[PDB]
Amino acid sequence: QVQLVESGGGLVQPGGSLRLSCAASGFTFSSYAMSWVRQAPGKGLEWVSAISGSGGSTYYADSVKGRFTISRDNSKNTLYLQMNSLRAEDTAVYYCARDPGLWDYYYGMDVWGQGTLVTVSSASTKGPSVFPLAPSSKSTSGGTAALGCLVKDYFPEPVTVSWNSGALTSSVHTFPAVLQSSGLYSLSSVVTVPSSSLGTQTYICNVNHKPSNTKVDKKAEPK
Amino acid sequence: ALTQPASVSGSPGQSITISCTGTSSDVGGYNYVSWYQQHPGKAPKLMIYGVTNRPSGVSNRFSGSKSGNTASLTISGLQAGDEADYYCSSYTSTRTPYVFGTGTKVEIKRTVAAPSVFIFPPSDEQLKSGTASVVCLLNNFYPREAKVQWKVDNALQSGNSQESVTEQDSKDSTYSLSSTLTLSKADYEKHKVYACEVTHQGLSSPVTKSFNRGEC
Ligand SMILES: C[C@]12CC[C@H]3[C@@H](CCC4=CC(=O)CC[C@@]43C)[C@@H]1CC[C@@H]2O
Repeated sequence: QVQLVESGGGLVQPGGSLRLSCAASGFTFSSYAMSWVRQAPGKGLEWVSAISGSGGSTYYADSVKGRFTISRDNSKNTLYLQMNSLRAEDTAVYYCARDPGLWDYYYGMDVWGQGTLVTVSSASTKGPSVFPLAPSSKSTSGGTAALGCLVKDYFPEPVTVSWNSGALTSSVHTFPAVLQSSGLYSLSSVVTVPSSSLGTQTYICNVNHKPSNTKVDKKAEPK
Repeated sequence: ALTQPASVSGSPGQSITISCTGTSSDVGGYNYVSWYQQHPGKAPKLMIYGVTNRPSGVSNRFSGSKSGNTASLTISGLQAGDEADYYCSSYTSTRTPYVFGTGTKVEIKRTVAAPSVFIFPPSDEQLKSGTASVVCLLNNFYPREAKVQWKVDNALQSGNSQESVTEQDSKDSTYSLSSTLTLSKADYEKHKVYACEVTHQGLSSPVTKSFNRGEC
């Protein structure tokens, strides 16, 4: 049950503050240096901070030193990046990770949590509008048809799209979100399917933009 | 960070190598170089620590080494699923206790595959909002290079489109691309033919897909 579960990410105003959490299970959390690593959208991993097993030595990156503070709890098994004074450039997915070095360090992080998105922006949450990309008779691909959903004008990331409640996964392309000059994201999720199936299977995309409580199921269909 | 090539590509069954160039205070003087593999949208995974060590379970296809101030990851018998970003890291004897390298994307080469292309009109639903989106899908092509341009009533469009590409597929090693054309409903309604023209290696000449606004 070896795991790290993160929480606390969100959209935060510039100059603002945020506390990230990272709850440890399945191992003796006190025995290991744990670490915060971040990755800005499209960029590489940036080591941000680290703390000794006992908390007595916490350690920090330059780019972050002024305004960030790492801390920990071995009964609650939880690492924190109380993150204060946030700026736009701290916008990133934040991960925690274990160095498995017991009596010495690996200088290698083996167990990773799943990540939490931190968006530092003064823009507000906005949910998507979801429109079908209907199977269309102006490109009827012999044996394969395409359809999809357009997920337009939302903020912040992320949005999740599934098809027929997770039943349809093979042949799905959900394209990376792109920022419009509107300042809002937009993406499409598509799927290719046999032409023969358009008359036998209904296709519904399920879109969920948790930041804005937008849940939407749209049917993508002929004509 | 530690210097890595932006990208490394090879064909399945190749052995490819990714370098990581540092200084005598890190990769060059100490044996604490680590390598991580990161697939699109997932957490990194530790592939190598201490220059040459593989965590239990990591495929022996991955091996680490160094020479002078350069560590190398060598992936033998390249698989399609080996496509990912790869990061080295190092301890440093400087104020810096730990640093990551700049990362390398591994691309798997495969046969040329022309895009299958589709065009979608704006939905009835959407027009009520005063904006129309017309989408063009370029599906499962290879190599990555593509061009797509928009023609409305035969006139090439400028500055009203954005493109998005998927990461290399883990199973077929292909890419897909969306091109989205944004128009006011008003501008949309005052034209008839909507076309996406695709140019790609795997295709003799451009492929066009279009529809007529108000056609069945
Ligand atoms: C946790 C870690 C090993 C232990 C390192 C840490 C960077 C900072 C650091 C400074 C020290 O003086 C003790 C060890 C620590 C705490 C490293 C970051 C990633 C690596 O796995």
